Formats: sequence, C-alpha cells, structure tokens
Amino acid sequence: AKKSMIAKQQRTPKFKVQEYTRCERCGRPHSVIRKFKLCRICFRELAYKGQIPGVKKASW
Amino acid sequence: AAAAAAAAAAAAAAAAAAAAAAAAAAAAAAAAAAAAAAAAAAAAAAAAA
Amino acid sequence: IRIRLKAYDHRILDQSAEKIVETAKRSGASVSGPIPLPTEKSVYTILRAVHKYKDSREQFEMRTHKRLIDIVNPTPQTVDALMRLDLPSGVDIEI
Amino acid sequence: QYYGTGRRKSSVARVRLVPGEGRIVVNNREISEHIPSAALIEDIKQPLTLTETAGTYDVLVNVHGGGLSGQAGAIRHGIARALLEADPEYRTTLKRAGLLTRDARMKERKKYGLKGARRAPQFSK
Amino acid sequence: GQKVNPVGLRIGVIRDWESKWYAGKDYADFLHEDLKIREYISKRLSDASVSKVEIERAANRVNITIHTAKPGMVIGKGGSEVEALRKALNSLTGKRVHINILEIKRADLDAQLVADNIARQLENRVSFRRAQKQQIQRTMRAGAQGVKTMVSGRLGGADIARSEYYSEGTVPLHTLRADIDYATSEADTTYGKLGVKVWIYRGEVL
Amino acid sequence: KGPVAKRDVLPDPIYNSKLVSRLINKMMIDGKKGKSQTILYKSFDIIKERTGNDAMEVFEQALKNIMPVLEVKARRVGGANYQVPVEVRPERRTTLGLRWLVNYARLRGEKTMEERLANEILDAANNTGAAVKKREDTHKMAEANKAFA
Amino acid sequence: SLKKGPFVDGHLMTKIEKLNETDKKQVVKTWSRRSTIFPQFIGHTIAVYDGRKHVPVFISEDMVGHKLGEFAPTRTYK
Amino acid sequence: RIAGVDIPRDKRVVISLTYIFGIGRTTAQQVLKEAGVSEDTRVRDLTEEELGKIRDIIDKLKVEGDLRREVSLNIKRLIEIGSYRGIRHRRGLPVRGQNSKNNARTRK
RNA sequence: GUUGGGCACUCUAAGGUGACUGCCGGUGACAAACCGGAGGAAGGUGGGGAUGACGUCAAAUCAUCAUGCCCCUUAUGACCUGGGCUACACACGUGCUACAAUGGACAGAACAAAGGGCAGCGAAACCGCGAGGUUAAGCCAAUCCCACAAAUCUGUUCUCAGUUCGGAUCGCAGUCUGCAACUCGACUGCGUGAAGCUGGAAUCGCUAGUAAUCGCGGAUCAGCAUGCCGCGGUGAAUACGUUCC
Repeated sequence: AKKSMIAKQQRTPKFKVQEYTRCERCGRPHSVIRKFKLCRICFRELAYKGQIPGVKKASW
Repeated sequence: AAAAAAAAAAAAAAAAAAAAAAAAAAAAAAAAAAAAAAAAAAAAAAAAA
Repeated sequence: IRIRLKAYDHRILDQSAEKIVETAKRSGASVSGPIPLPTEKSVYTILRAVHKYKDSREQFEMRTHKRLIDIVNPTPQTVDALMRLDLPSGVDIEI
Repeated sequence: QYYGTGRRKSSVARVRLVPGEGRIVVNNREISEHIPSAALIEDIKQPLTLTETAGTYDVLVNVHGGGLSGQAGAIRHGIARALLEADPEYRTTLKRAGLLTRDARMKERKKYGLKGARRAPQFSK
Repeated sequence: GQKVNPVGLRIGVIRDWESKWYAGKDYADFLHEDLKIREYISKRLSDASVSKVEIERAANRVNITIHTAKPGMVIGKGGSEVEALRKALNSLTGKRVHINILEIKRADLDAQLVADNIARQLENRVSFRRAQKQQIQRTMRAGAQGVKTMVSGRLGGADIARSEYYSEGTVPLHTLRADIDYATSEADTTYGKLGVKVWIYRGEVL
Repeated sequence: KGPVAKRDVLPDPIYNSKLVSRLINKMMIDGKKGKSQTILYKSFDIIKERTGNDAMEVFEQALKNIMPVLEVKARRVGGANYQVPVEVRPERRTTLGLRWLVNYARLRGEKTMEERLANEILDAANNTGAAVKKREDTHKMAEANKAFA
Repeated sequence: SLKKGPFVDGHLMTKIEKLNETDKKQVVKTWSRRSTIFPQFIGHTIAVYDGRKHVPVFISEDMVGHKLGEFAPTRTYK
Repeated sequence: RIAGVDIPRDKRVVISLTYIFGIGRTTAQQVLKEAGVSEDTRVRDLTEEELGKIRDIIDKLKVEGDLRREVSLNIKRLIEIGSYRGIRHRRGLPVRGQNSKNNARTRK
C-alpha cells in the first residue's frame, strides 16, 4: 500500500482533521517539514544536490 | 598543631630515608646517610622542645 | 519609497543594493544608504540515518538577510531609472 | 566625559566617567539599588581601587543584556577602559591586574545527541 | 557510514545554488514545480546528456539555463528544440518559461556526464575496468588535477557485491576550497542495480 | 599532560580574605553564591557574637586544627592493598580542611547551616569536633602505616 | 462537549427517536462509541460495536453522564 | 471537636483546619476571611464566639461524612452500572486512563 | 526614545585589520621543537562547530526511495466504520519530581538570549478564582505580537513532622482544541492526599562559562513534550599523577 495511501492524502477527505502532512516526493509521513512540504530524507538528498535554495551545512 | 605536625612529618620522612637505605644497601651511595643523620638530629631537636 | 531587499547571498544582495544606491545617488535624490537589517535564519536538524541512530544528526542552515534603502527627495527621474533596473531573481525588491 | 565600553557574557555596558565623588548610576538607579550581593559591588569597583581613582570620578553606566554578574563584568570592564581614557599611564597596572582581557567565555553551544553541550545522557552496557 | 557529498558540502562557500530565487509565501510550491521541471527535463534529456539545470524565479517569469556540453541537440533546428521544450513546460507549470542554454566546453570535467557515460557502458555490457580506465584517460587528457570513480554493485559476480575504487591525481575532499564535481548515476542491469560515484578535483580558487 | 593551575577571587566585602571566598565558592548548591554568602556572613557574625573575637582568627584556628599533614594514598602491588603515607602539599591541606568543615557542618544537623557551620567552627577551634574526627583518623592511618613512606 | 451542546450522532439519535415515537424493539447496532447517553435513551438495550462484535447493554437511570463506549471494554485480559 | 475530629492546638488556624477531611487550604482561607481571625493565631488561643463561628461555618459546608458517603455512592454507582472506569476501580488498574506496562504502583 | 535633533555610543550586516612561536631570554645538534618573558582583546591547533581515510561488524535500512530474484492476484490488492499500536502479573534502559531550612508559602524589586507569526502572531478592554471567554489595535514583522523570564535579591510567615515537605492516586464540577477527548488529549477549580526522611551489590556524566541548577524558544502539530533541538541566568570542586581498569 503506497500509491493508494499517497492518493488518499491527495484527496479531500470528509473532514479537515483527517488531513495530514505527507511527502510530495518520497511517500511517507513522520517528519515532513511544513516549510518545504518535503520528506526528511528527500530534503537531505535534494539539499545535497544543490537544490532547495536556502539550506547549506550549519555551523555557529 | 606545630609539634604534632613536626613529629609525624619527621618520622615519615625518617622512615622514607631508612627504607630507601635498607632496600638497596650498596647503590646510590651516600646521600641517604646525610639525610638520615640530619633528620634524626632534627627529630631529637623537635622532641626536645 | 522604502525598498527592503532580502536575499540568501550577501554578494548578490550587495550588487542589487549598490545598483539602486548608485542610480538614485547620481541624480540627486539624497540617498540614505543601504541600512542593514537583521537576518531571519532557520535551523533544520535532521536525523542523518535512514532508519536508526537518533544520536547521528546533521544540521542545515537557511539565512535570509535583508537591507533597507530609503529615497527621501522625490526626483522622479530616479523613479524612471528604478523602473528599468533589471536585477536578478535572488533579491526580492519590495519598495 | 571619558567614555569606555565593557562587554561580558552577552552584556554591554556604556561607562561615562564624569568628574565627581564616586557614585555609580546604572540606568537611573544606583549600585545596590540594582546590584545586590556587594562582592559584585567591590569587584565592580576594582579598576577604581587598584589605580588611585577613589573619589575623583562619578560613574554613569548604561547597561543592557546578560544577567547581573554579567552586567557587573561589563560595567567593571567599561570602567577600566574609560579609566584608561582618563590617564593612559597605568596600563601596566591594569594589565598586570587583568582588566583589559574581556573574558571571552561565552556559554557554549549545545551539540546534538548531548544534553547540555558536554553532557552524555547515560551509558549502559 | 561515510563521506558527506561534496556538492552539498560546498554550497554557499564556492559552489552556487542551481535553483536560485528568494522565497515569497509559496516557497514550497516553487520547489515542487521545480522538482517536476527537473524530473521532466532529466527524463527527456538524459539521452541527450544534460548535466545540470539552473532555475530562476522572476515575478511570473522563470529563467531556466541548461548545461549540455553540446549545443545542436538542444538548440537543434533553432525553432523546434526550444519550442518542444518550452511548450509542455508552459502548460504543465502554468507560466512563462525562458530557456538559456550554456554549453560546457571540456565535456569530460563535469562529473554528471562522466558518471552517465560510465553507466551507459555498463548497460552496454562494457567491462567495468575498461569503462573507468577509459573514462579516466578521457578526464586526465581533458585536463584535471584529479579524478576518482568508484563503482559498486554486482559486477557480474552473483552472490557477493563489492566496491571498486579507481583514481588518479589529488582528490582532496577535506580542503574546503577544492571545486570538486561529485555525481551519482544508476545502471539497472539484469543482475540488479549498479551505482557509479564520480568526483573530479578540477582546481582550487584562491 | 602536565599540571594545570587555577584562580580565585581576592576580596570579601566584610572579612577581606581569599580563603573565605574560597569557602563561598565551596558549599554552593546548584550555582547559588548568594545563599552561601548569606549563610557565611550570618555564621561569622554568630562566631563574632557568641565568642567575643573576630571570626577570622577563630576560623584560621579551626583550619589549623583540621588541616591534615599526612594523607595516605594507595599503592597496590600484588594482592597487598598497601597504603602509602603522603606529605600533603599545603594547597591540599587548605582544601581538605574546607571540605571537612563544609561536609561535617551540613552533616551535623541544627536549625540552620548558619548555626551548623558556626558551631562546627566553634568546635574545630576548641579542637574537639566533627571534622577533627577525620583529622585524627587520617593521622592514625598514617601513624600505623608509616613503614612505607 | 461543554457549551456547544452534548454530542450524539444524528443517525443514532434518529434511530432512537424512531424507537421512541412508537415503542421499544431489539438492540440497536451502533458503531458510534463516541456518543453520550442522553436521558431519553433509558431502557433501550443497544448494541455497541466494540471493534469486532455488537455487545448489548441495557440503559438505566444512572447511565447518563457517561458515553456508550464506557460499557464495552475492547481488551480481554485473563 | 468540630467535625467529629481533632485539630492540632499548636499550629496556625488555616492549617490546623486542613486536617479535617473536606477542608484543604483554600476552603480554610474562605472560612477565616468570613470569620476574620486574620490567619495568625493558635487554635489553643481563641474565644467561644470566634470559634463557634468557625464551627457553624463548617456546619454549613459539605465536609466530614457527607463527602465520604457520597464518594462511596459514586464508587458503588460506577461499580453497579458496568462502566469500564469502575472496572479500573475494582480490578486495581488506573482509573483516569494511564499506561500500565510501567509503574501504576499506587494500585497494587 | 514619545517628538523634534544626532551618528557620536551600543547595536546590526558588509568590507577590512588582527595571532603568525611573530619577538625576547633560556634549554636543546646549530635543527625541529620546548619552558619562561614582553606586547596584546585574543598565545601557542585562542573556545567551539562543520569536515569522519583504507577498512571492520555479510552491523542497520526491500518500511523513505529505487530495486534483481521469488510469491499473491475478484487478493498478500482497494474502500469504509470500529478497535488496537496507550493491554499488565513482571523485569529493564533513559527521564521528570521529591525526600526539605541553601526549605515551604506570601508580598516587593530587577536582569536575558535565541527563535517563530498570514485564513497565522494576536496587543488593549471586559468577564471568569483559574484554565480561559467576547470585541479587537498593530504586525508579512530590529517597529507589532508571542513575551508578565525563572532561579536571584529583599521583607513577612512556619520551625524539623511523613509536616505549611512532596505530589502520586482518586471523586465531583469545569475550560480549550477539534466531526468527535469512552478506551485514548492538555489544562484549571475544589476535596482527598499516598510511596518517599538522601537509596544494597553495582554503576554514569563532566577538566570551565564546563558540571550542577533556573527558566525561555522552535519544530512536529487543529489539539497533544517530562522527549529532542537551540537559547540565555547564576555558576563551581578538582586534575598530584599513569600504580590499576
């Protein structure tokens, strides 16, 4: 069950509280960041591949 | 305070010199002899007061 | 005429700052300079590992820094000069 | 109007030494009105006691940031800097006493997997 | 557990962003539009050997620059390539697209085209020594102070898969002013999936 | 590796001593010098009141009673567990005296550590006291094991 | 449910008021556990769906301030 | 003594009244504000007027056995009706909804 | 600091300069280097981060993804409601709160940093003991809001008890979020107040703005934080040494 669940999130449910955040590139909840609307590992991959214009390696 | 500190310190350094002499009797020749002589005389000097 | 540029790179924002600064300064508008305004930055800490290893993380950094430019005297020659400044997509002019 | 900046532990004080008798005025309040625990009051006075400056300048201080001992360090550092601006002479005395160092001991940044930038949670075998 | 990718490591030191704009209020929507763009363009021109795509966002306008290392497959007949490229993007994205196509002189220094050229040869069943050594000769004659190509997977040996390093010259991954091109590619063969990792120390910036 | 050294702050607004601020930094619970300074000055004011002396001299006299000449370290050779007597260098004499004052004061039990530390100083002055149990017992351990040095 | 009103589902309220407009009947198969017990429910043996079956419970004078799923534990233990 | 149970003579009034089953701190302060004892007296030192007011104020309030009998009625209520929360009351498992693979050591 | 005024000062964010054993003396082959000294905001990789070599454990991930091979297919696929992932006799890792006068409660005075806010942050006023409620200013934010920091300091009060310690658990009545808080949410109010009076064998963290302690913030998210990630506040004790693990 992957594309069915992605499709179910891409629907409009019965109630607004059934709406939950999801991947948009690599299908999974648990740690989809609201800002990027992206999964965590896919954020790490794309931010390594020079995309996602804000994030570089952090040090302070 | 003073006499007890002097007594215990002089006796511990005295046993240091004596054990250092008696562990090896013929080596690192003779500084231990002056050490034990001065320490024993100073122990008598401290106990005399 | 309170132009707030905000970008991710400081050098691109410097180019788009001094371009407005010079084009408005040359025609007498009494340009108060590129006032540097505090950056809003966000830190995203991420479990590096695919599956396990909560102790193994990696931190990413997004800095958006902004600078304020004010033009006080009207001088609409400067406004017609500002309207034709084509400066790139990095900086987000908002007058 | 001799002026000195003091920085300590994310606190910054602005010390202006006016010719007076020895009153220190922190944000329109006085010393024990704003700093209790008079070890900080005598320690905040150390640049004015090491070189003989005992009653020849009042001190006016504008402080912000940090906590009260951090503000104490910023005030005494700004005093030592403005008191160099008074006489450049006794820089050897202040420097042998410290007083131009700005202890850079900022509170350290927390690391991931640690509790408090050195703390490991607990190890069990 | 090993090395951080140097592409993601030198962003904001010397290597720029591919995707260059500033966020206004729909940053996520611009991101996922550009993911659909990059997927579509990498599918259509992963035959025509395009390495990298830089996207601008210019207030209803998008400047896409395309780095190919050959012009006349991508500018082509003049009309037809930029037409057939901009037309489906103007529809499936929803706004205006401008296309500027920069050509990479010295095609053997960009690690994406190098890793794809090694992957194709693995799909053409060229031996995994001939691919890497041939390509290392191509890069070291095209002029590079170091190249490292590492291929892993089932090499034609069934129940054990292992990694293979070949390299020439200095590839100093710890010097943070290095200008190293890193790139992955995949090669789906009958025995599974091979992974090509190429990174090219090309020269540093003072 | 090599030895590293430390520092400490010179005055106290009443009782201008180094070692009294050394006791202020001691007995600090959870980063509160304010509570330890209040406890300390109320205790030394009790020592100035209850015995008509300045509490500096009573406090140093108590220190002189507690500061141990001879620690006895360990030296395990084989299955022997020998203890070896060590002449304490006087920095550690002062710091073991301060630990024993602080620990046995708060270990006594009275209706403030003001009173507990004050009465522990008053006992270590007139040498019979709680930290001086540790002084006597360390000197007895060094006296029995003096054969090794 | 504080001052918005109490809560019941419209289908179970509909069925119970159909049951109360004439007379009582068999158990009411109701998947709703989330719904409070109104005092107009009293006497109605109703079948709460616990997760795998419909358990019949008979409602009294006391069983009002709670809900339906307090009267159907879902986990069997020893 | 007042509700059939003692209060200690040597405490203050606000907290000697706490030992009655049904009066904590804040109901004690609600009493002694109406009475006006100013919260600083022993209860070994009061007058019969000023303590009789304390007695009949506590007599108006639901304190000693009323509380026990009604809470026994509540426990018997959710024991008799069924009521999984009363199953938790009965069995020795936590009532308000609490995890039980760990501690839950007030109840067994 | 509201106005006018000023860029001095802090601050902010850009370009610099800046610390390199550079200079002195000593030791040491003359080297490399080391010890003390001077200057200096900074002294010997100044403090920290990011960076994790060849390889080891066929370590982990087919459940982020992609996947070779094998299997199911009107089902090992799909929808829907309901339950469960929160069970509970037990063990076991990590954590929170205490066992109390350096304490508890009450009142007064002050001091932060870092970060967030558009169908969002939400002032102020009013009501409610309180959780909160109604109307709503300003704010796409160095302005406005979150946001009244807390330990601290100073007074009042208790006086060493299973208590004016501690809050488990529990009854009743409430509040908010949201179709909906029964299993299974957080918070408040009243009442009840337990075990616990510093912990056996064993065992862990930390070398300085650290440990200890105190609050603050943000992700996630309608709502759920004692977890995590950062932030400041006060702020130590010790390092003789390499005998032992």
